[PDB]
Amino acid sequence: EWISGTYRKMEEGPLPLLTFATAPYHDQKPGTSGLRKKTYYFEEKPCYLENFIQSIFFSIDLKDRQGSSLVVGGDGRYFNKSAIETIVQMAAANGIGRLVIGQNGILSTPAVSCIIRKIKAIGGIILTASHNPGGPNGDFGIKFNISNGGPAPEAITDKIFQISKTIEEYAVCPDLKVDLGVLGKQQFDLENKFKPFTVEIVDSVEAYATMLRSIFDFSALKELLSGPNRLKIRIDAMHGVVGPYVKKILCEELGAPANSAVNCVPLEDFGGHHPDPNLTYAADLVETMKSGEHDFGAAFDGDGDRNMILGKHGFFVNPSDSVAVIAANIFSIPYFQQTGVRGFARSMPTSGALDRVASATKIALYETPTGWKFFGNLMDASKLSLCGEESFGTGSDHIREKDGLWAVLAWLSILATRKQSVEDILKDHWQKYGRNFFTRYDYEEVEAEGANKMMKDLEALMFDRSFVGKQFSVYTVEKADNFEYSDPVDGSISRNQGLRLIFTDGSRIVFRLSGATIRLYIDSYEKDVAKINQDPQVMLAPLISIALKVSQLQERTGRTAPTVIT
Ligand SMILES: O=P(O)(O)OC[C@H]1O[C@H](O)[C@H](O)[C@@H](O)[C@@H]1O
Ligand SMILES: [Zn+2]
Repeated sequence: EWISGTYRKMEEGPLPLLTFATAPYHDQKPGTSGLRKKTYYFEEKPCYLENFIQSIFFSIDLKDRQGSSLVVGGDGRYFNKSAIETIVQMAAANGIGRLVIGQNGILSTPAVSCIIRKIKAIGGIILTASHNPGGPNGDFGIKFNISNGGPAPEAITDKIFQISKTIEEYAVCPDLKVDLGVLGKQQFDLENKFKPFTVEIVDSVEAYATMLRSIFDFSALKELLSGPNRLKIRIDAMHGVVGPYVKKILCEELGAPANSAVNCVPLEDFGGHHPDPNLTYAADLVETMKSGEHDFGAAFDGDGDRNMILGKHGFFVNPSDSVAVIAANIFSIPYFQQTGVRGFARSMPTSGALDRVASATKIALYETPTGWKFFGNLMDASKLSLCGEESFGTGSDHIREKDGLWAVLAWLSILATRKQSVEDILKDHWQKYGRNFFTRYDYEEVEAEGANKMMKDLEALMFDRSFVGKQFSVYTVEKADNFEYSDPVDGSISRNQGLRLIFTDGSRIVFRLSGATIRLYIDSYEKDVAKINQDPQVMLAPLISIALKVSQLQERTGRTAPTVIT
């Protein structure tokens, strides 16, 4: 009862804010996707969570921290609610004015970016480990986003690591109890303070759904998905965070039947499976697609910034192609009608399918390294409209994070506009722009020094001029290098971003490391319409054999088959 909680709050009196001593850890360096460790790091190690959170607060200036608003939310994995409560008490003791938290701690990463930008927050804390499994024996992470809605840049994370390495005390309001399940405002009387502390529990879906309603034509979506002659879709949230979004948006508001969603209840362990959308970890989805009923399938990851796009009977549209089709039919979306195409971008290991659409029009295309920093740098400079990564990433400049459900609704808008099947659209695209046959082999969790030695010896073997011009079977080595990127907005230089083997026919073999994990990307272009409709595994097989033979991956890793194939 709300009245009982109010009376309790009144009788307890003001809540003291207290300083507690702590000892610093040494591995709290937040990388590209924040700080991710095993769950027991945050659940069992003393003050680990408090140390990192307090470091995040200290990385914010005091004038930026006093009275400001901070968004807090996560993907609903195990231990998220407890950590969120700790964040609420610490934030109460650290001068934060207001915390906007999604109901029950549920808030997808794109929803966090959107809310941050909407309410003019100083930033947000996202409790997610992305596609990594959850549970007491799973993983756990913390991302910090700044006032532009995007991930904190390297300077902020550097300050967080440096602060966390020497921190000796933190502040907390240990008697603050907050109910995450009831929407509305909860205020707390703080001791020795005159303003109360505010916690606003908002609907996890409302603001994000309003944003998408502004992005797309929900009338066309409604006519496409809700009719008796509806387009049969099957959306697999993988027990992740997009489930509630899938129902409130696709099912309720747009009229798709409730049978269209599956694995759409957020589970604290993601139902035992890895919340990673690909052909391996989402095999159940692709095998129900193999049956016959549905024309469109899609899968999401843990925090909702990734998507897998499937056609009828299991037809697979690889992400490198997905972003290119979206770019080729980009004006089927009202948002880009209002916006215009400011630029295209893709990560280097992503196939050059988008490049063909960029060159067909006259739109600048930026080949960035793996990561968000470069995409956000281009977006803030009004030079990037649509971007995509082979790691099942697709997004626009509407927010400062990638967005899986947004990409799905974009594919539904393109299907509604073109009135064709997914496979037919992909075939027409291949016949218009040529096909970029693409594959990626994931060799997960190998011995570290063996992989590093493979990359060093392979690198030295590549840099020799005895390598350039050698004919492999037939292909001819044109260039081999270690990818370097010069950022066109802040002059930053990123080196060692992937070993590249570019051939004279435009094909590429790329090696990268994510410990550790070996990632092998193969991209070969075909312009003849007679050859663009063959099994890519069969078309790329010579280049795969060249990659394994030149790298000697088997003889140094002992692996005879990749863990995942894309
Ligand atoms: O291959 P990795 O180093 O593990 O990075 C793979 C992916 O990690 C994150 O999800 C980033 O948001 C992506 O930009 C990146 O493609
Ligand atoms: Zn993710």
